[PDB]
Amino acid sequence: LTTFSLYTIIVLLVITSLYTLTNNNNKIIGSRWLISQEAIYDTIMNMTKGQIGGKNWGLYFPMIFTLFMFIFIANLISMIPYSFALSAHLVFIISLSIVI
Amino acid sequence: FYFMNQLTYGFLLMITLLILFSQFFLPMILRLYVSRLFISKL
Amino acid sequence: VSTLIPPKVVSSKNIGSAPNAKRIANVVHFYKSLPQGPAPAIKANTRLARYKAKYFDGDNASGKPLWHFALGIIAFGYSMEYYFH
Amino acid sequence: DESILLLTFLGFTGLVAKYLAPAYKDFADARMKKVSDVLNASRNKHVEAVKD
Amino acid sequence: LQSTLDNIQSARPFDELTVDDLTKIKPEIDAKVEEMVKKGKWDVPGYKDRFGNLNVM
Repeated sequence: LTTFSLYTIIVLLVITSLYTLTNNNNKIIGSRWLISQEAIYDTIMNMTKGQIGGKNWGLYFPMIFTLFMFIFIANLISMIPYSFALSAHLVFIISLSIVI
Repeated sequence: FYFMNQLTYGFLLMITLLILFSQFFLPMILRLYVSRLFISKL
Repeated sequence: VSTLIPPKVVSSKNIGSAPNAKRIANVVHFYKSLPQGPAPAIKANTRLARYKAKYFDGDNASGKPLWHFALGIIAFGYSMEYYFH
Repeated sequence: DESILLLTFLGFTGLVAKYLAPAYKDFADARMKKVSDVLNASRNKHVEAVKD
Repeated sequence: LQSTLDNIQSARPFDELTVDDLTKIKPEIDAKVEEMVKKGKWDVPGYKDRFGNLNVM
């Protein structure tokens, strides 16, 4: 087993812990834990609308979200002292960049 | 040593997060947008 | 030369005017809405729904579970310290 | 050694609970009250549009 | 319309309504949302004016 694969499990568990337990029973009013992902959605939306400017611009709006959030979450986990390096494996991250 | 380990489990989580966020977590908020605008416009 | 008749031509009028759309919209909007926060089901228990009810509703909404989750990582790797170093 | 870094983190989280969380409280409260205000006002407005 | 006014007075749970009830009262909701994802117009037009963008930038 790998502690880095366990870190990926922690990533997916926090990602579940950003929307699901966040949503107080599918309310219109958009509670305080939901305002976080609301603002993140809008600051990526207003970013990549004016960035690529396509007539069909939102089609790549999903991937730019999921390429953001992985890097946004994996650099909020090792911030805790007693951890191991998540994003500091240059092999994995540069491999991701080569894929992109 | 463990380039295969980190790379393979990372790619599996990449495919998971792409299909996951796309099918669930973005349009669950887009429904909130469309619902608020459909109440406000009536 | 004869009696003209526009007092009673509201029969096929009441589709064409513009607030008819808003009227038929919100007579549909108002019937199935629950009255006063009814059917709320304010308590549910699935061994962790109490955690959401105490922490993750609109009322409490304070960052403390993050704090708890912060301590969770403080709980996690340090024990792995005792497994490794 | 590494307990010094967690001690800095405890001081930082003390500063966060002192400083940031009431500001984000005010921010979320302002956005919440604004959304609830506009959402209730549109409903009352088309109530009066029915009354017209 | 008097019945609609009476229904309007007692049935406004305006800070606690579930969007699932809005999907249940309007399949137009899910129809427009699904067509919006299928075309990909993630921009919601007519939204920024009365509801703020609220982001950092």
